Amino acid sequence: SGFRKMAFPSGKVEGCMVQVTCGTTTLNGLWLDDVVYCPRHVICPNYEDLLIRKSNHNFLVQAGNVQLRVIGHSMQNCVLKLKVDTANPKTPKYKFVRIQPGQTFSVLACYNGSPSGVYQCAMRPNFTIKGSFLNGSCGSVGFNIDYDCVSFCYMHHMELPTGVHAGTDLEGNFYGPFVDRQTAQAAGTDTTITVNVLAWLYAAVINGDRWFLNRFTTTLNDFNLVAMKYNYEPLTQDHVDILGPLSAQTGIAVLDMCASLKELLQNGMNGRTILGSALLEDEFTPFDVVRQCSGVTF
Amino acid sequence: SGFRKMAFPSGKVEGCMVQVTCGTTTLNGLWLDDVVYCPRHVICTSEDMLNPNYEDLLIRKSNHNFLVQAGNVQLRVIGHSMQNCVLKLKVDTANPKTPKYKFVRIQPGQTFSVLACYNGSPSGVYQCAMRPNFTIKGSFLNGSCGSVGFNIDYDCVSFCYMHHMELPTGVHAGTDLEGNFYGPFVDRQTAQAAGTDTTITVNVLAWLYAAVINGDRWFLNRFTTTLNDFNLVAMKYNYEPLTQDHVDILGPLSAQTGIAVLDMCASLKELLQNGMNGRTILGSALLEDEFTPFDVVRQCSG
Ligand SMILES: COC(=O)NC[C@@]1(C(=O)Nc2cncc3ccccc23)CCOc2ccc(Cl)cc21
Ligand SMILES: [Cl-]
Repeated sequence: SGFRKMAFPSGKVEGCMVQVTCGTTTLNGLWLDDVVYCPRHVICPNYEDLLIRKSNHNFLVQAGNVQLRVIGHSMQNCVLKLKVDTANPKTPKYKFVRIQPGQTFSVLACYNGSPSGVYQCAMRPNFTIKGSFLNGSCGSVGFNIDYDCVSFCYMHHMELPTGVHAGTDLEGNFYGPFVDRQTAQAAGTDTTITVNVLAWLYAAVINGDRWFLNRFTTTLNDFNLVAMKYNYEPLTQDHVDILGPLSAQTGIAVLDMCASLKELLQNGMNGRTILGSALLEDEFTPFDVVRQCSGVTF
Repeated sequence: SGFRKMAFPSGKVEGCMVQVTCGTTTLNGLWLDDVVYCPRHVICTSEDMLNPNYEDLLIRKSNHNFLVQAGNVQLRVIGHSMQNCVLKLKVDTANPKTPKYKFVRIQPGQTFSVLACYNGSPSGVYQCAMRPNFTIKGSFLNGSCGSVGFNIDYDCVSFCYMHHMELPTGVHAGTDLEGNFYGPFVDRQTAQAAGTDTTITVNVLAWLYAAVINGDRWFLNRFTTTLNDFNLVAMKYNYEPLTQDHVDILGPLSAQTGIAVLDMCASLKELLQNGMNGRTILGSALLEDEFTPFDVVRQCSG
């Protein structure tokens, strides 16, 4: 029993964190095989003009108490790739994956190439992450683990004026309409990840929290008319299919659980909580719920 | 900016997780130097958990009865001893991944990271607190026994908890790494119940200062309070008494924000009275009590 916001074990990623310094800027890098990946703003904007003026020895790369020698450099979108002479012996099995809004991942927050904390978070529908970052956290990475393969999905680049964060995938493509430049940027209006709230309601049922259940059902269209009114993302037939296993395990049809969600949105919780929370949690996917309520290991 | 429930990076602990099997029971062990630490109930069977005599069950065991697996490698057990509710298996190989470590016993209200494991394999990491009733609100399934709680100060891992059991309310009970249980619990399946739980007041105050540091002041008021009047009010909402030690511990956060501890206490009294009125504090509609004053300073400053 119990339901916590759980992150993946960070060990395979800790063995890849390095410190990258260029001039007066110090941030974090990801050392995989013989390449160090980091935000291109470390050179700071005409990046392939600021970069032309740089030589290999301008980039100081530190892996623990060891200096790595930079033997090459190239830019891919908003990521700088520093070719180093030494392949990382702790390089895990890995892939670079681009995630969709609503998908969750673990973040290993780092300062000076040293990991300080690990937390779980979700890519918001407005493409920002509600992270916990300070100056020097740039280059910190987001990831998932499947069996023994680390899927790198995020690299931190900046904080927006509302305190939320913006970054890229590991190929340097930003999530959202953001640019790596000090300019007037703002996160768009955010919405609640409906499929994730439903998954968390199934996790509550599995944990013996059933007060919100009711005898009612609803249509997908009727539910989306209500959900669009409460700034909730539309629920697609794909989400309904993804929730199938949890529906079969608990005996509560997905549209049966949607009628619970509609009543919670129109009437509130009335002094009651669900899994120790007075708000509807949207940062657990259906897969996160199945993984935690079955104990999958890595 | 931002305030998350943050766990310590688990890598230094992952490299210590092993699988311990004795008979038909399989659970997790912590391999540090040439010793594997695990719950002593790994020697118990079906009609054993009500009233086990661990000294009697252990005297019948030989070193080769304990199967220890580190990854795809079998470790050879060359000795065994019991220290309180922990079994210590001496092995023939020192763990080359042994980090710098200490065994520390924590007090209620202290937080720590848990690396949840099954079959010596880590599955997840989460942050939690030792409740005032000495239980932890963890996320554990059957086979997670032997999973550990820890903190990391610079490069030293402080092991503070080992998981042993789930109580009937879904909460968890365990020991420190010397096998002394936290709370009035025993490693027996006899009828046991967690005492009435309370809110960790010093932690709620620390989290209110974290909200001020991140720019939120909506909950402050022009009032102050005496420590005694605050405690008379706090007890009525099932909050732990706030001691002078707690007031001294909050000193740095009070100095940083310019809000005296007893002024913040007056604001907490008002929140308890009014509720949040559709608002949140740091993305939460409930008062958070699983961040210590030390966690707040670490996450907001470094
Ligand atoms: C050989 O005996 C065991 O292995 N006993 C484990 C056991 C226990 O609580 N295991 C579990 C621990 N944590 C989460 C759990 C989630 C669901 C189910 C079991 C869980 C079994 C039940 O009663 C006792 C009594 C005392 C003690 Cl110290 C341990 C236990
Ligand atoms: Cl302590």
